[PDB]
Amino acid sequence: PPLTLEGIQDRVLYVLKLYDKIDPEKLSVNSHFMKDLGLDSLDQVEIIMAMEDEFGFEIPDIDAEKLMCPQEIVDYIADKKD
Amino acid sequence: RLHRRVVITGIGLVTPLGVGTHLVWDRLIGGESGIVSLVGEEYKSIPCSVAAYVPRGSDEGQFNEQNFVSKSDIKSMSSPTIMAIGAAELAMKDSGWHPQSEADQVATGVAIGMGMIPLEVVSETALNFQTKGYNKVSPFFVPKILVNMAAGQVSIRYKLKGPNHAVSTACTTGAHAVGDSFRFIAHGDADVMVAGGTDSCISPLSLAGFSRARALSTNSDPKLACRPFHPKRDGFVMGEGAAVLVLEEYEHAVQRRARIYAEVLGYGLSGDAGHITAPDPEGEGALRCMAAALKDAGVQPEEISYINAHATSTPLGDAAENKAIKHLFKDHAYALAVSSTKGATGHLLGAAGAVEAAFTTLACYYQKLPPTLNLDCSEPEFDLNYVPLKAQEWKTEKRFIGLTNSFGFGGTNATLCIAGL
Amino acid sequence: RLHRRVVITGIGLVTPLGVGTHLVWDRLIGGESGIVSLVGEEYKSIPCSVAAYVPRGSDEGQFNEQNFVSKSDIKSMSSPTIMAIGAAELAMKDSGWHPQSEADQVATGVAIGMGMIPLEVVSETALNFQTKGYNKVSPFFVPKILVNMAAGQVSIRYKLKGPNHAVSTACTTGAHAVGDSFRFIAHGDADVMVAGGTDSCISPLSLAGFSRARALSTNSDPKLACRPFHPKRDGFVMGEGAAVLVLEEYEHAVQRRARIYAEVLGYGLSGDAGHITAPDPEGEGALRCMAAALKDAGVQPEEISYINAHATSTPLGDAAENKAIKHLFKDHAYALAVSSTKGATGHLLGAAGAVEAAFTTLACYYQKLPPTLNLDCSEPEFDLNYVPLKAQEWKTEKRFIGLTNSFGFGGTNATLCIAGL
Ligand SMILES: *[C@@H](CCCCCC)C(=O)NCCNC(=O)CCNC(=O)[C@H](O)C(C)(C)COP(*)(=O)O
Repeated sequence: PPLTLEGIQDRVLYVLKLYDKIDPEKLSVNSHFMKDLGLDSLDQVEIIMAMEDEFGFEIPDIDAEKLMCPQEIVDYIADKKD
Repeated sequence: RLHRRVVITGIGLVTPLGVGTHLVWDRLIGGESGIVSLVGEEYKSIPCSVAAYVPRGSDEGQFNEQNFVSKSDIKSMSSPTIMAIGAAELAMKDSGWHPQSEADQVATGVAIGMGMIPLEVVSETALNFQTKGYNKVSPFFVPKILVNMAAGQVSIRYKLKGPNHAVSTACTTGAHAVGDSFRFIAHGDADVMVAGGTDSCISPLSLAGFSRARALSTNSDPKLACRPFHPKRDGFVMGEGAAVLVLEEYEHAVQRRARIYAEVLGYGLSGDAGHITAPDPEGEGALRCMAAALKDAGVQPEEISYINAHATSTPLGDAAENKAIKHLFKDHAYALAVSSTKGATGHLLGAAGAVEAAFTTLACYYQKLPPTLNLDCSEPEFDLNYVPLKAQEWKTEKRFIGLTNSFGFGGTNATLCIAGL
Repeated sequence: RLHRRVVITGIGLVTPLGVGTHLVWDRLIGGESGIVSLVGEEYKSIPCSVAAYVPRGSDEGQFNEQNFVSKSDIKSMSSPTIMAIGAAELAMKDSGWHPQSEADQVATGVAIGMGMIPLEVVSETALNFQTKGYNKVSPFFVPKILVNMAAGQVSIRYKLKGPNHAVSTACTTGAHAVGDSFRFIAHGDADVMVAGGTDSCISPLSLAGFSRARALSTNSDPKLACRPFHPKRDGFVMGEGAAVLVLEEYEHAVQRRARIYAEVLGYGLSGDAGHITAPDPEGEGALRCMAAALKDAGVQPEEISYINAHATSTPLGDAAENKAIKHLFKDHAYALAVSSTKGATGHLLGAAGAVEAAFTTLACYYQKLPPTLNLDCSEPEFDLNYVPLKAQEWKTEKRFIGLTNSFGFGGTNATLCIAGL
């Protein structure tokens, strides 16, 4: 078996919890970076780069623009799997 | 008596549309654009695929370094410096001010700024140094990266000994150049100021950095990439070029019997303070800036007829500027025209404010309003007259007053109030 | 129309002498210097062996980035930016102005510039891009290179919504920030301006570039390397630092019960126009900007008692300024005192004019004149009082009025006129 979704979700969270600008207690899978975490566009670009190293795949900028939430990131990562 | 009138007697333009005042104007009003597809191997990694370049050639409206500068000079100076000297040459020629008198030299100052250092030069020299050592580094290195070098060359070349003010404000540079020049003349520090901006930062490195910041258009089609106020606007398109304006005290120009394009009435400057990354969605800062410039002018919002927008085909930016216009002008917003020339020229960064100031000045001289390009489709939020697709005449009997706006990173806002006589 | 006096109510210093207004002043009067010998393999093969660095740490008078800025911030922004933020925090605290009101905020602007982009950040990003590609490049690259990021950051933190004017002019930045801020307040565009300069460009590449330009001192010994006015002067010593000054309209200051250091009387600007590398041999441009400043101030040359010289320990530069002082002040030149503080701080580039403005101000407030260091002896052409080696009490029957001079590449000259109340 390649992967488990809840596992890729733990990984996404783990990366997010490591980003300094995000506040851990506020972090939720459905929390929106700009709207609720107070992050800016530039911060989000960094988040995707962290995701890029973690899951070992490049994310094109167009698709990265779209990902405004952890759950959303998870779904894009899962796209490789079922 | 301590405050004096200030008029613009000369323009010189080096732009993605071309070179020369008549030529660039005619092409702008015509709906021509300099925006093109990038043609390099080195460009493939980056998402932006488009940019606006000044045309280089012997043919008319094509920039030729040689007429402006010597071959030896070419090797020593950076591209932005060279464009500024040419622009400055053309401007002074258009003004017909060539001071020889000691009185005239001291009375005449320079305010010419470069918004960004060309990153390639730094990268080249750095790598050279690390691979091949200290002896390798050019003596001419540091001077090319200094912002005032352009201004210094003009000053020496045209014998301008008055106030020197090189300003690098990034995107608002050209705006600050014209505004501060106006204040200095009005204050009595100078009878004449040669003022403007230059940028030439088109390179893999710059586009990479801008794209990483998500500022740039990812649209592959050069014709559609830059679309201010349009629904599908996806970011700014980088331009290069230089513009210079000769500003002069009213009586001084009148005595020399000079051709006066327009009068500078007002300068305004504000800060957003809300955020570095994004413009205030309400346009609070842009309104305060516009309002500052009108107060300097002693003009009420109702007297304004044209606004040159700083719109850069950005989603958040064009919206914010729109909101500011609507709040400031209220019902008069529907009586005025707004246009953005950035679809034609691209975003000229440091030069943006100066070229936009020149376009506003010409707009006053004629009564003719340049188009916003690519505005095929318009959303209800954008319900103003943005002079879509084709130019519009604006021949009011009443006095022709415009605004030109320059908004920059970190929430810096600049506005100029310019008027026909 | 309305004559508004402008005063200084706040000083923030981050210098090679250390941090804090009292501390840096006490050390400067005491004859301390920050000039030190370069260490490490990187610096080897470079003709300069000396520089001046802000001391970093927790100990008193040491700059601690963490006090001024957050952990996330440190990674995100350039060293010049961080210094400016710190200097600005200290200045505002010194001023005791914290605008909470919208009215107060709109009344308060920023004018903080950066002379040079830090070349290292360019080189590191460029290499990253070549080696690892676009995906790797940081979004924060372009903000790190922008001049106004400092101003933007301060603006957001202190909620300063008034005129924003970031200006990079290399060596003259700080002088233009203060002078332009003065003009803005005096015009009525603001009640309060936060103004200054920052530079932190000490790097192998940067030093290489300057060495190759033949600007820098070749001397190995940090104690002797920078010696303004001295016979053995061989070139300048590169420094790093920020200075921030709160300027305020007089009545505004008085009424809020603020502590006033000094009054800004006059600003002057001029161009040499002889040459880009070489100062006017007779200092005609320096004469002109000093005199322009006096005119602005409404003051005769005979009223000036101190000059903070822009001497940077260069053969041609120090000579030029000296000639100009002699010609401007005629017989009274032998009555006045002239000092260069560059021996203590090094040449702070962008920040130089701000820090020297702060020093001139403090000189007025304490009636104490900082020494020119290393001036053991003097050639006959240098016959004035340069306050050699030891600090001097500032004595005059009239008002305490001084000049501070900032001369820059391309022959840009700036002068501020600062007075005791
Ligand atoms: C001149 C160019 C510098 C650009 C570097 C980073 C923006 C300049 O001053 N541009 C900014 C003036 N602002 C605008 O008109 C654009 C509005 N939008 C933006 O500033 C950017 O597009 C972002 C908000 C940073 C987009 O990033 P996120 O993905 O929202």
